[PDB]
Amino acid sequence: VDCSEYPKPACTYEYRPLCGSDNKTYGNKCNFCNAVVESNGTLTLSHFGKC
Amino acid sequence: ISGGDAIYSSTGRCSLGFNVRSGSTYYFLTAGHCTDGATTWWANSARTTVLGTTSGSSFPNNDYGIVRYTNTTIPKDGTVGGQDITSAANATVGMAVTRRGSTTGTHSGSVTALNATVNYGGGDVVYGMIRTNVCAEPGDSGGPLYSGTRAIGLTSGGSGNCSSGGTTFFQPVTEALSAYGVSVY
Repeated sequence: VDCSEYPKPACTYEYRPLCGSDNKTYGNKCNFCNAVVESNGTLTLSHFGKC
Repeated sequence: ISGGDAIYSSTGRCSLGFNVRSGSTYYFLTAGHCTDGATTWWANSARTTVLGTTSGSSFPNNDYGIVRYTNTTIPKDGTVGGQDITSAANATVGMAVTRRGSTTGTHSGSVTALNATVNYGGGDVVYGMIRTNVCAEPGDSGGPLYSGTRAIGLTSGGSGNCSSGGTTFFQPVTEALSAYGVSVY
């Protein structure tokens, strides 16, 4: 997962979880990618699926 | 199973919007971004209880899909959780509405704008959307937006979250009923 097309003003809300480096489960890539942006690229992907 | 309950496809989890029918044929509505590319739908994460298979899907541009029930024993309630739904209506600015979804449950708020255009990127643009101040989060896609016993829309997407507050866009349900020739019950 590449968050270059981010940020995005809105995200759809299907659930396909990703696990961030902050130990938080992100509900989908769009949600994860806006968080990466918001963190100014500090947050990374730990692995796919729930944390 | 009723409006707001989880639904699982091969790829992820969404929420059931509304149970609908045409003649003796039962279907359910959900988001089109959920039905896009999904064939079979199940009631549980184990994929053990089958619900049915996608019969239609419209996304992007619109954001609705319909799945035809192939499970004969599952109860198909014409409600949203316990809430009876008896009819469908058009949203109006200032309308008080409630959403239900499989991740966050039930949250209320009001219609703030009509005919909104939401751009989810990469050519996924949807038009004609109801804007509200109700929050929603991943997993809630496709659940019902209703007002009393009236069906109003299907969760599509938005920003923010339930902790801090958010804006959620919904696809008008009337539009979906008319495209598939089905009705709520």
